[PDB]
Amino acid sequence: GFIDDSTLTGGIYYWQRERDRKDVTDGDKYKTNLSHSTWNANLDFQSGYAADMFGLDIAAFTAIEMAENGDSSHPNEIAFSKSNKAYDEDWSGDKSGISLYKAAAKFKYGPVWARAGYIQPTGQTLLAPHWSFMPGTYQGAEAGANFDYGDAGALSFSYMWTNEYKAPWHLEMDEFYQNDKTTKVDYLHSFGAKYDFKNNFVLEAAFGQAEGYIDQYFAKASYKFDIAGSPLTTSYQFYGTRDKVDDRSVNDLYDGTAWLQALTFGYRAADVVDLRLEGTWVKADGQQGYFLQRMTPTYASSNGRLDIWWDNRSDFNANGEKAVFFGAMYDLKNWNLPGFAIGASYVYAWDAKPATWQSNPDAYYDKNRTIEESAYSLDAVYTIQDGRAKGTMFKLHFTEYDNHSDIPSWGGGYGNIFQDERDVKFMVIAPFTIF
Ligand SMILES: CCCCCCCCOCCOCCOCCOCCO
Ligand SMILES: [Mg+2]
Ligand SMILES: [Mg+2]
Ligand SMILES: [Mg+2]
Repeated sequence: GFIDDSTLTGGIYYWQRERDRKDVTDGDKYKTNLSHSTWNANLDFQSGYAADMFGLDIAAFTAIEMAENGDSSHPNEIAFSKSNKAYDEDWSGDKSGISLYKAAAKFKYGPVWARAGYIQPTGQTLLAPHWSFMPGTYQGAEAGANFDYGDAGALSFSYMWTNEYKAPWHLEMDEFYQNDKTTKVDYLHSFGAKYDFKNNFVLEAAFGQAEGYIDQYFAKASYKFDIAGSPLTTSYQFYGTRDKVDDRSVNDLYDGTAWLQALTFGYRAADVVDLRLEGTWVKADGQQGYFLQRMTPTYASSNGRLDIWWDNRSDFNANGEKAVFFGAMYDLKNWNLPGFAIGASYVYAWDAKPATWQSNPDAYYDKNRTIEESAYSLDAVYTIQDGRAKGTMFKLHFTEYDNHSDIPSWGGGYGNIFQDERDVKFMVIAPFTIF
């Protein structure tokens, strides 16, 4: 029951990074952009259900700075921002702290479930937290249902409503606003569904809104089949967004519907190497000039579901842009190094356009330009196989990112693109169980 089925788990985390970026307004100096060493640690209590109907979850984490270079930018998203509320953010520093990231009543009744309080989305909608080591947190509620039809498939759906949020690098919640940071968005809500036909074919879709401002869409089809005894997995994904401000004010983001479509393939070869081939295509006409999967435009103010992630620094999400990604991860078990893996990946993207109009354009703004970007990354991972520290993981990731233009960072009507970088991340993740 509620006591007997309780669990208490957590982890200790270590992160060290060095990233530099080209300033094409001072020669082309690769200047320090991030340089810090930071710890996290968390405790997560999840109760059982009294009478199979009522429970409680409570979880908290701390972040402790260890080193930071004076030229490191802020916030680094592993420590806490010195600005506790997202809409106060002024980019001037980072700090240590303790955050309550889960605190919720949970309910079950037949096929129905619900959660309320300080929560993460967990069902079928398109709301989502940001993830660092730990997730961001919404103030609100979600309810959903699950119906199993045996071999004929299974249906799930849910609805969530929220009026405040905090990213994992913010110690306090803030409300929602339009692009101007002052016109109120009273709530975000979303409804979605999933149908699993139990033949490896699965459909998902969802709709969301930011009150008075943005309508958001999500749809995904996936399928897998065996090729030579091993599954090839495929998916088609659609993300869309439309706004309700088209007067050419600061709050006017998109002309028409903006969207991102994607195709993915995955396959494990010779039972030893995981291969990925993926591509994306974006349309984002209007003042902003890039696609967002979240329903509020300001950095850190909320997040939305996005199943595409290439860990190659850029978002590759500019108006018109096409991108293709290839990744390989090689399991070294047959060299008798079980738990050891090495990888490499590459991206090439073309046809990236800027915003279609600008109110105070800069020297470099050219409505009809197109640009390109590319990147490649290397990866090394080791997970402890047995003993006291079984499952503790060490990871090293290197990216080299190349902007194929001379436009300075964030300039030219390309408001989400920055300049060439080199990035190195080292992390350690050490989970534990108390009971
Ligand atoms: C201009 C709309 C484009 C939508 C693209 C297709 C996305 C497929 O999934 C969307 C599922 O959403 C269902 C719509 O929900 C109701 C919308 O109407 C509500 C008020 O306008
Ligand atoms: Mg295989
Ligand atoms: Mg081999
Ligand atoms: Mg370059």
